[PDB]
Amino acid sequence: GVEVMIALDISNSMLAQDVQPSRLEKAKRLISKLVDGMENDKVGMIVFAGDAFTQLPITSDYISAKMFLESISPSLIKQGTAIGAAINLAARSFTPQEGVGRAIVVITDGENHEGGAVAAAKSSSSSGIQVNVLGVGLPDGAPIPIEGSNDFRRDREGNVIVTRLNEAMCQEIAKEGNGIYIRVDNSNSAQKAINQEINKM
Ligand SMILES: [Ca+2]
Repeated sequence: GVEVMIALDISNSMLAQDVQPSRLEKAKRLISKLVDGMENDKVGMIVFAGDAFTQLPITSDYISAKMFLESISPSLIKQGTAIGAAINLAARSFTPQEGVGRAIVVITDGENHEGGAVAAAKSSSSSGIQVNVLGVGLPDGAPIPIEGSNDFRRDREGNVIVTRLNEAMCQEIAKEGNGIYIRVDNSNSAQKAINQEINKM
């Protein structure tokens, strides 16, 4: 068995709907598939935007993990995007259990704002903790819809924000984390590939 810490981006850009039904909802279904495909592993979950928090400590209760997905609330996280902080928190969140594989799975559009994500991945992998990245979204660009509104999120100048999958950043994080990068399209297929990479730990 391997210990797997999910780090899920719940920042505002994840509400973009360039992938159906949104980046966040696609990510939630991927996590659900991922845990339903576990047998011997343990799983935990961190959510992050401007800061990172552990919702679910590492556990054998896969079903509990699925339940946390239903209550995810981007309305209730500091705003922003802090992948490095999430990796750092994840790296310190595994059990001391002797000789067990440890893997971090970051799920994000990679629109990182802060620096240090690559350095965090390097630190993690140096210590033996693999960092994988599942990129959700498209590189083209989509706006961010506001629930109960016909409008989209705007910047300080009043223009519509366009958010894009930052593939280069996600790929570099996975590389330095000794892990894999997958651009998520078929969530069931992405799930198999990540389980396949994890099952070498
Ligand atoms: Ca973001």
